[PDB]
Amino acid sequence: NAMNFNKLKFGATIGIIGGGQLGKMMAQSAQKMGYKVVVLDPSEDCPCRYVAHEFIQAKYDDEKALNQLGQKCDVITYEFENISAQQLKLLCEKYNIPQGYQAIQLLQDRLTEKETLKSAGTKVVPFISVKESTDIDKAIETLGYPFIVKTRFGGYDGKGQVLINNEKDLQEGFKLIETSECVAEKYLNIKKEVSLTVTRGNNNQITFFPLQENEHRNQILFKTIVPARIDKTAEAKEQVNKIIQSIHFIGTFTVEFFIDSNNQLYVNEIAPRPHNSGHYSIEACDYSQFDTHILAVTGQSLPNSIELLKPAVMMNLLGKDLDLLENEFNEHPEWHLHIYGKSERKDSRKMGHMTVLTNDVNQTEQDMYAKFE
Amino acid sequence: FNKLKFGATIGIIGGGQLGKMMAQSAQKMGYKVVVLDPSEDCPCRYVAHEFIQAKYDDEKALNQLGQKCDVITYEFENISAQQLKLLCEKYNIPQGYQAIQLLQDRLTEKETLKSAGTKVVPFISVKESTDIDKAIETLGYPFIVKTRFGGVLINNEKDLQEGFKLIETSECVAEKYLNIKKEVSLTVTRGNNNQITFFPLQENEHRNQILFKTIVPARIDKTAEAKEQVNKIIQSIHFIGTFTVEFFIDSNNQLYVNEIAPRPHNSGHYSIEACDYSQFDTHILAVTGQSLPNSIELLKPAVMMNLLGKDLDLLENEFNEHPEWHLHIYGKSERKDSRKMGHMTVLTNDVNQTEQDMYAKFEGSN
Ligand SMILES: Nc1ncnc2c1ncn2[C@@H]1O[C@H](COP(=O)(O)OP(=O)(O)O)[C@@H](O)[C@H]1O
Ligand SMILES: Nc1ncnc2c1ncn2[C@@H]1O[C@H](COP(=O)(O)OP(=O)(O)O)[C@@H](O)[C@H]1O
Ligand SMILES: [Mg+2]
Ligand SMILES: [Mg+2]
Repeated sequence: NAMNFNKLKFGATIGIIGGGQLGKMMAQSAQKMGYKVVVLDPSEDCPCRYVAHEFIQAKYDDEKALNQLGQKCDVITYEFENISAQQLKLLCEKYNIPQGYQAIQLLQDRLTEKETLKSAGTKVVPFISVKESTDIDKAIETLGYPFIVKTRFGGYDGKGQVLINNEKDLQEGFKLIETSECVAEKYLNIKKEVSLTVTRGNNNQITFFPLQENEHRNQILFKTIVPARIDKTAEAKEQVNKIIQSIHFIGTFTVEFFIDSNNQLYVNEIAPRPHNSGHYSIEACDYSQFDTHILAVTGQSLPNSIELLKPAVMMNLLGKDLDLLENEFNEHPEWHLHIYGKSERKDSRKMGHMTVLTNDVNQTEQDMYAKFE
Repeated sequence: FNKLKFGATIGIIGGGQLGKMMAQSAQKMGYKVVVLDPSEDCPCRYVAHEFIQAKYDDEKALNQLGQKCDVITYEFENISAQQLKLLCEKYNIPQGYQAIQLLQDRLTEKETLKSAGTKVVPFISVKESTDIDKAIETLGYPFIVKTRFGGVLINNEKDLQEGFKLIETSECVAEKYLNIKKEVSLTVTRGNNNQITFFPLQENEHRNQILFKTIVPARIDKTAEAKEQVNKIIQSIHFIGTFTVEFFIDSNNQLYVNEIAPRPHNSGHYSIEACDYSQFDTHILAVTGQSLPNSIELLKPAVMMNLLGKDLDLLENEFNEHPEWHLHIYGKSERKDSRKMGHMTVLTNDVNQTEQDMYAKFEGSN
């Protein structure tokens, strides 16, 4: 893992593994700054396809295609934790990927993620591994009711989790563990969730975006408010500083946190990428999480601080939100609508987002509650 | 007037940096983009769903663009008035032809600006050799003689011959040479239903006739007067989308309309980082029939510098050290000393200090 790495000048080519909306927004920043973009994704309808100079259609495990990507690019970054750590290690060894493979390897798997966090001395939710039927006996013992079982590999947006309140829930849990190795952790009484988006670049440079406050609905990110209405910035940074001694990050990554009914901070999970809770920074900050991602990865200097120019309330737009709202869009320029361009609408698929700049966050928050039902 | 929803297709005539920045907003907002341009190296090419490579006069390519698109816009004055008129009548082109047509002819520009009641620089037509006489009577020294079509100072007697030489086969328009204290521009967007939204007044400095520096907020208080002029212009000339009016302020503080661009303009690029909406975001809204915001907010003051080829030659090796320059590099492959290759927008809480830093920084390139 190089502390110092290639400084790439405009005109160089950036490779992106993954063409979802995160890749798309990375590629829009990259093209604005004068970098060329090659993007790799299995789907020919991927949102990033028409903001790339070149599109390589292939699966994320496809070694020939990943090598072709490396042959075309001066730096390679990734948009989602999809890829196998083993494939990515091979690629880091042959091409320029300052992000390395450690972040991905370790954060792919919930157990390894939890272990690392505890071992870095961060405040983690008490946790235990459960791959078998009997290991749940240990979880009832070692954590107590309530507690929650999560798949350790597949999970995104609330999927692959079973909340276990009483023993009349164990039935639904066994049904998940019989199909996938899992982890269990205490179910907390959470009053707020926050996250801290960060960028790390050349020669140990680091920058922090404003702390963001996150409400979920059906375990999917629903609403992000910035600045977070609870003061946890300093404690959040302390945890990041611990995390950074144990896992190599370059470019943007995001740490999600829980705060107790008793105002206690725990690290929940880390995304080694730009993150849904950072999208607001496009309109609200003097740099977005994608701008700094490109700066970092191409080995440029990072700004020392990020300014929030105006506070903001960002709403995700799932397919069902479009069903409800799309006919109102045209009368609401203050929604700053982002529509990713995905061709197949589904009720829970993230189809876009909206960012409402506001001087009165609490009011705007009300406005949005009424709007989303 | 077609109100278009995300998933509709927007055609852009011209694929330079202006069309590129339109396409990026369009794609951000979920519109598809088709771009037409004669160069395969055009900067807009790889932010478009489709690319049509053709001259702006190629009637069949234009028809192909029309057939593929739900609305068409132009990024620049690249197409002829009569040809655009035909296109406007067959396809959905909200910007119309009226503004383009008027502007390809300095005398009718001048005369309809005068008809409209705006403060235009006093001018006269110089058709014949005998007319310069009529000019030196009404305007006097100094005045300047410009070609009526397409697109030559006269201080005294000695420049007279050089001017008689242009009037000789090439009909002209003559105008007072003012002593210019400041230049400013007002970028505006006009949408469906008479909605009109103003960007912060911009103060512009040119060097060698190319835009050099734009400062916002303009350091001369002419907002209200500039707005009054735009409101008058809007009565005689049809705009939809973003357009820009450039003004002169003379040494006695008199405001004059200089020229109009019926499209996003170089002096508005700072709005990408400095305002809540950019001039490209509001152009896409206007053109697709969406509501416009009622005001544009300046979130932080900005000094924007153009990056010509000679400025890249000077400065490119220090870009890495200055994230606070917010570099845009258009991606044109052939660098030329005077060609616009990019720009930089410096957000700042002290424009005067930043302006001095920029003068020092750009000094080695002129
Ligand atoms: N231990 C817990 N206690 C209380 N709520 C939790 C806990 N773990 C998860 N949740 C709720 O579920 C949401 C999603 O959990 P997470 O592990 O981040 O899943 P994913 O990776 O799929 O987003 C969290 O934002 C939180 O609101
Ligand atoms: N009356 C005038 N007094 C002084 N300069 C003038 C006058 N009229 C035109 N000019 C010159 O011509 C230029 C305006 O036309 P042009 O450069 O084509 O448009 P733009 O304002 O976009 O640069 C100015 O740079 C100015 O030097
Ligand atoms: Mg989560
Ligand atoms: Mg000028």
